[PDB]
Amino acid sequence: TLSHLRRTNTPIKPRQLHNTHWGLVCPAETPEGQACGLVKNL
Amino acid sequence: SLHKMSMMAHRVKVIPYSTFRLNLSVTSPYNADFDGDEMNLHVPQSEETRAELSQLCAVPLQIVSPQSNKPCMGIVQDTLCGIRKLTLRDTFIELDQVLNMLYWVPDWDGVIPTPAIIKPKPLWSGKQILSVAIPNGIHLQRFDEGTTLLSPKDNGMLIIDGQIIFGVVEKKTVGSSNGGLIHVVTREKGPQVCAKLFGNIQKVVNFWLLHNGFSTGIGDTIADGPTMREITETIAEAKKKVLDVTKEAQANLLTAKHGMTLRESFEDNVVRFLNEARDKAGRLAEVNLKDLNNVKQMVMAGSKGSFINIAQMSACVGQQSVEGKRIAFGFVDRTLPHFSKDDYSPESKGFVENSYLRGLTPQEFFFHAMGGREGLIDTAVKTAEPGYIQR
Amino acid sequence: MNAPDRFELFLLGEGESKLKIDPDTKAPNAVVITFEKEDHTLGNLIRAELLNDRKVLFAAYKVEHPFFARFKLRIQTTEGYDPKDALKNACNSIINKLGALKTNFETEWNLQTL
Amino acid sequence: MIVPVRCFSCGKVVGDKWESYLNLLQEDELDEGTALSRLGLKRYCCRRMILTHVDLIEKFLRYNP
Amino acid sequence: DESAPITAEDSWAVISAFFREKGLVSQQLD
Amino acid sequence: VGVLAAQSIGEPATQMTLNTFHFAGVASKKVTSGVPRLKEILNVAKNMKTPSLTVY
Amino acid sequence: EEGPQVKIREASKDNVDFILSNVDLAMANSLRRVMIAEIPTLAIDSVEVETNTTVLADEFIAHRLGLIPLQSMDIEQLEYSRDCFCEDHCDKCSVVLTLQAFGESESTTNVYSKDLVIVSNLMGRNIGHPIIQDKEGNGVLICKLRKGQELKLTCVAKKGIAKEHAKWGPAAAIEFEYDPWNKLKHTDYWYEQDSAKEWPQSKNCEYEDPPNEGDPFDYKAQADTFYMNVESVGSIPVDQVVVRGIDTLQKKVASILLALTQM
Amino acid sequence: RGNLMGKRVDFSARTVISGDPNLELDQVGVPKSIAKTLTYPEVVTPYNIDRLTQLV
Amino acid sequence: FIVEDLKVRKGHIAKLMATEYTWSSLLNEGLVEYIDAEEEESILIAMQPEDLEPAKRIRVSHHATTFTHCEIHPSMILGVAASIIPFPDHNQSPRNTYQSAMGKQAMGVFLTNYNVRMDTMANILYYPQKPLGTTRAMEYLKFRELPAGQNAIVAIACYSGY
Amino acid sequence: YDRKVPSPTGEYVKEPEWVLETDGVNLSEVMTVPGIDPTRIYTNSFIDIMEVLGIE
Amino acid sequence: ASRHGQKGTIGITYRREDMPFTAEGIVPDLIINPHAIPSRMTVAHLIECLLSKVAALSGNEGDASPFTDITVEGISKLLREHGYQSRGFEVMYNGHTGKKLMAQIFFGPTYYQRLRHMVDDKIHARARGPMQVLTRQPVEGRSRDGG
Amino acid sequence: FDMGGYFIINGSEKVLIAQERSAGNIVQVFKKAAPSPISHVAEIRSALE
Amino acid sequence: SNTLFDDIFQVSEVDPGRYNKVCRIEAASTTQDQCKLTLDINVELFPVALTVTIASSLTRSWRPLADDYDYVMYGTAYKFEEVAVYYSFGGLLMRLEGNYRNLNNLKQENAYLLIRR
DNA sequence: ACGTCCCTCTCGA
RNA sequence: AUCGAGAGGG
Ligand SMILES: Nc1ncnc2c1ncn2[C@@H]1O[C@H](COP(=O)(O)OP(=O)(O)OP(=O)(O)O)[C@@H](O)[C@H]1O
Ligand SMILES: [Mn+2]
Ligand SMILES: [Mn+2]
Ligand SMILES: [Mn+2]
Ligand SMILES: [Zn+2]
Ligand SMILES: [Zn+2]
Repeated sequence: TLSHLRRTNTPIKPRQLHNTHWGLVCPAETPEGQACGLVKNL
Repeated sequence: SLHKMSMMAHRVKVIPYSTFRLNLSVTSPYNADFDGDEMNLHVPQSEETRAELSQLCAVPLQIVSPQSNKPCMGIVQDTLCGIRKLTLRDTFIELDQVLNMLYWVPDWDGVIPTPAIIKPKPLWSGKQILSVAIPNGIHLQRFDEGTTLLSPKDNGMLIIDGQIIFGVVEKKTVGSSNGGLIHVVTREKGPQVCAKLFGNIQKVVNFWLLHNGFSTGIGDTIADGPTMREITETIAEAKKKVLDVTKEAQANLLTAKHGMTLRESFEDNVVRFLNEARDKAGRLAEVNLKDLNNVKQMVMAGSKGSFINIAQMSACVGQQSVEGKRIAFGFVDRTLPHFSKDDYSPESKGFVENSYLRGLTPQEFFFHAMGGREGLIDTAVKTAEPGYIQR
Repeated sequence: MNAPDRFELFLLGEGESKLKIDPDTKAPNAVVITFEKEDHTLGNLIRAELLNDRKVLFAAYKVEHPFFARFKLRIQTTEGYDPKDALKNACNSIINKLGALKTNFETEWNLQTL
Repeated sequence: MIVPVRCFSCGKVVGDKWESYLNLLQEDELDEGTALSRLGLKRYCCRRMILTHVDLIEKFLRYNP
Repeated sequence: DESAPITAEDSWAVISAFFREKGLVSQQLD
Repeated sequence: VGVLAAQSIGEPATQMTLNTFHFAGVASKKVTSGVPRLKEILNVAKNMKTPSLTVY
Repeated sequence: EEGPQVKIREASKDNVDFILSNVDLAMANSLRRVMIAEIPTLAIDSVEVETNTTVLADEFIAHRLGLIPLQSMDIEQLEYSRDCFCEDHCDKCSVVLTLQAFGESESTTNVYSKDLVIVSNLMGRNIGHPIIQDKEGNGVLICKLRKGQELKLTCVAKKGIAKEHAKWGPAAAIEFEYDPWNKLKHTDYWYEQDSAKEWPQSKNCEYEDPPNEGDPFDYKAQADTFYMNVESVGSIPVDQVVVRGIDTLQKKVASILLALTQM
Repeated sequence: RGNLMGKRVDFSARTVISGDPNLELDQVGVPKSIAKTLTYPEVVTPYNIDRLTQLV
Repeated sequence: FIVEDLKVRKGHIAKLMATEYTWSSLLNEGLVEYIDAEEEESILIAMQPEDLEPAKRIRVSHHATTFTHCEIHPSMILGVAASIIPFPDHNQSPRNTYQSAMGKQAMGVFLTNYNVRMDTMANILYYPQKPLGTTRAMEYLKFRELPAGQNAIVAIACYSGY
Repeated sequence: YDRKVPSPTGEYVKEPEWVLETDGVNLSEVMTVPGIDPTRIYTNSFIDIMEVLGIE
Repeated sequence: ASRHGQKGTIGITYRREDMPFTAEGIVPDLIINPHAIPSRMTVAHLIECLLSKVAALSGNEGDASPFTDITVEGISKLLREHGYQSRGFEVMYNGHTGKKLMAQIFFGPTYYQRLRHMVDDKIHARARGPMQVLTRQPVEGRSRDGG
Repeated sequence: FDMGGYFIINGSEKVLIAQERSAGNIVQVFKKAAPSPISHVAEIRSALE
Repeated sequence: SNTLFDDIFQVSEVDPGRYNKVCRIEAASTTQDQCKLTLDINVELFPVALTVTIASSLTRSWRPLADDYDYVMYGTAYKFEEVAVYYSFGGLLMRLEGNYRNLNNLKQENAYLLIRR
């Protein structure tokens, strides 16, 4: 339930885990679906 | 479902519990497994169609794939992982247990064969017992490095008139290979002859295993002997082989190689110093593990596991690769708000020196992450690239 | 849902003779009893006792599957001397051996007391 | 969701020894792995049964009716 | 005594406080 | 033998890239002169992205 | 003396300890094995509910009652409901029980195994009693009620063998070992540098002896002498759970003969 | 691409699939509840009539 | 954190531990700071205070003590869910990305008013069990107080090949 | 790069050789340069090879 | 699943008497196949279990939090002195036979979790049945019971 | 144990999810496609929010 | 049928090789000193650091006395060489070299190797 | 210009 | 029922 309350729909590379992303999004908590690492889990 | 081998016909066998149940060795051609996978089932409403599905789309009929003109099915996991446990000449069976094996073979000739020790300890051998499932009428000859007519390592494979002469069974002899026991038998003896062999072997092999048993623990990935003591220097001496080219490249002395820039020559010559670093660091463990390791014994059969998996587990993970080249400077000419600026080190361009056994640091941990994502992007995102190609 | 009933793990169904003998079609002087509603408790031990019998050759048993409770036992003996007769003995040896435990524990039990 | 009767692993009567475990660690104030060990649990299967139990029943009762 | 530095488990107590003031759905109340 | 060819060439390609997340990046998974190099071939197109005479 | 001779090690309220000398492994196993699930005992089977305001569902508590241990000493005097003659059950085949509990206490109020009560004919046989091993004697905490929660259900308690369901589990854990110094080589070890000093001597190696390394392996080494320790929740005493282990087996083999000589 | 070059089909099934060492290559362990609802036209022929009348 | 010559210290450790017996304690004391991703450019942080100053995990070094700040605990990069992995610092990065959105497809005690709340569909477990394997992060995600699984005694090995 | 060719004795041997790998493609007249092997030169552009040397 | 992307359904169900055991008479609750760890390298699955077998005997909560100098050998240091094998292995006895297993087995209490996929929720069959109205073909899904 | 955050609209607890965006009223420049007549470009996202 | 060989050898070399259940063994003779013999021999039953025979008695099934020797076995011949003969014991291989026993030895699956001392 | 195959849920005019 | 949007399962 938490993990739904901290979800960031990033509308539509941008899918990759970026260097800036340290300490904000999760390293490896994103969906193996047709929007992988598009929605990022704070 | 993108090929014939993934829409084979079967015989029914009505059973309990809500789950379709299928033979372990028809996994592959479907690429299916037992952790959440549904499967379809149809049923012809006629006779001719049944014939069409029986005399064309049968499971034994497709035992050898046209696509790659080799057998597309074969022994796997538990069976394969321990069929080499059994085809050791270290591997012996005693009086009682043997019959239990014999019986299980549904096409047994009911003749107890001439044991291989007689009196000072009546005893049978795996390659001996096994052969009763191998259809008395088969000849096979396979040689590899070191394989003599008196093969010392138990290498290759010779079996004449359907009995093991010498050699160990494994992915090569039994598995789905080209010069393979399945490819032999399906050819000269008949689709369905082979078939039963799957059974004859699965049944008799499995039995032996649950009585010898076979597991796996972290103990099968700790080689902290002097081995890890010497794997610690190759992780060191190979920083020197990249510490040299360090200030040497920033003294311009770096020989601009034919073509590539000076910059690009520094990467492409250091990654050859890190890759060969990761590699030739776990292949220092692949010999510390005695032949009585399991994951050894699991890749030594070819049941599961490849080399890379060992060095990533025991020696050192290795250099983690976004977009092909090492990590990036999404910051100011640097990689992590914990690291020097304008810095080209390995200890922060993605070389995870620590192993899985040991435990990454948050740095190492992070870069692993970035690497597999594009990996995870390759599988869910760009998996439709060739799905389009195919239509 | 497609769950079978647990009580079928023992209580024999409609007209299902507990033991069932057929003759080993190609091995001479040999039998295949299909013990129903039983398991390794029995099997392993009937068999293993058989593996003492003088004039008995083969003695071993399989479970054609773990969904079901049936298991086949196959036995072959010397010319003349009867397979059935072999199971026979092997069974008594068992219960006679068991009997001695029955009382040998109770003797020992009927000693110390806490 | 309350203490379950005996142990998943070998099925040994452990429903009972719950309330008796509480005071052992509280009233007598002692070590967890000494409170279970001194309630007659040496198999870490039973031991795992008590030590990892959350008694959410209590939050339940606390509701209006 | 206030002149002694900071260890690992020291920083846990910090984090502990972090949520006590803000919790886990901060951003979303706020 | 037609719709047979297609699956024999197409099959591999899909699992030349439905199975790169097994390791952790490495190389020729499904984004390196491969599955896309094929993307070229079938479509033809002139704008080849790595042309190269190899002259003896 | 006889044959398979034995010698207790210890004996107690809940456990019993013994070496079965001159016994065949296939036996000590098959005995072990029937001890687990094939000895009869009693345990609640059906349960109808009249009033349950508790937090735990009806069938929640349902499953919980089936697992309460019942007295089973004299149990062969009860015959399997299924194999008896009465349109469903009776007193010949089943003990009946009933549980009233109401949250009168303004504190938090407990129901136990003690709180159960038998409302059928005992017919003078030791049956149906919910063992209490409890120190406080207060039984097994079944449920919890806030001042106003009620529970009215009643429990038909029939005879079952664990083969059908664990609850009819007379047994618990059954200790099993043999041949401590792996003298029969029945198990390849696992060591990094030394096998020996890494695999610890089990607490039994002192009743067998070390092997005098210098000497070789004997290929006539047979399985004999087994170190076991059995334990019962209490539904049945621990002598009966071992001996009606033996007993059941005899009967098992027995009915072989029985249907043998029918054909 | 939806209602001709492909459609849906009566007489079809589905479920979790598990695997079986005690089974043969060419057969598939279908549960009852599918076999109770999975029919199959069959004609009345003297070679089976003495069977169909026991299934009916 | 913040570095000079690291501000907060065993004084300010205890400085609040009576609490359960202040975040705004550590920020207005100038002991801590809120650095967006842009201001992350202009700063240096040592991963672990103690580690970077002068046969276990072979550890990173320190180097040029130009350190503006220090990282609180590295473990906080983790996500809302993944935070529950037992030792992800020993697992392949794509697995962790699965356990992540797999504990989101589970069973367990989703609230405690489950009985008088009535919503469409919902699972609850029969005997929830706090994991024998706990990460410091759990404490804050109120896990052990509403677990999701049960400490299954488990053994890995081949048997029936089922 | 090594290239197998027959050592007169009869067998095949391991006599290497050099080759100039390009990063562009106009064979149309890198065909005709002297001192190469026009009868061997190869370019990935299967579309140029089509125009220069024939469909077949 | 366990907490390591380690899934799988249920293949078959067996009973304490039939299943392997340790000498103290403990039975595996569950049984995973070694053939699902080399491919993935989930080593914390391994250690979670090894730590939690201490957590068990110890009575004290086992720490899985990550960036911790808690060595593997760190754990097995204790594991040995509690009694059992230093590396978690234990001599196992074939359920069916009483015989021991020439291979010892790694054994501890790994935390697992029910997931929201039940076979009985998933199964489905159809042979003739409900029929769409514009296409006249079968209908979509277990819900509407179709093809 | 409930921690809030959510609206309750005709009964069902709906949530709102962060919609990210490249901040506005900022400047950047990105070389553009090889065959464009433009070598770089200057973009300011002009919007007073 | 009869004893189809009798030469006497002893210990030339001893080897396991990540083995420990069996050891192959190198040895040349001493009563006819112009031959070598290499035998995969189980060491659980009979170790070494000493005669030998072949025979074929003292198809058809098998029953639970030639037992005058000590270590015994039964293999099969599969290929013979010349100047050498190769037997297989369902995995255990064995080679000996000579030119004499053309009359006794013959290429069969027959074989009851023996030893003693 | 089309943009991998199938499957299970849940919800607003 | 129909179209539209949404999360998961291989
Ligand atoms: N996006 C997808 N498209 C097509 N097929 C898929 C897709 N995802 C999974 N599959 C199918 O599922 C199977 C493999 O997926 P799955 O994740 O089960 O693999 P896996 O190896 O078990 O997972 P793990 O990789 O964690 O072990 C293949 O048969 C594959 O075709
Ligand atoms: Mn996957
Ligand atoms: Mn899988
Ligand atoms: Mn799968
Ligand atoms: Zn227990
Ligand atoms: Zn009655």
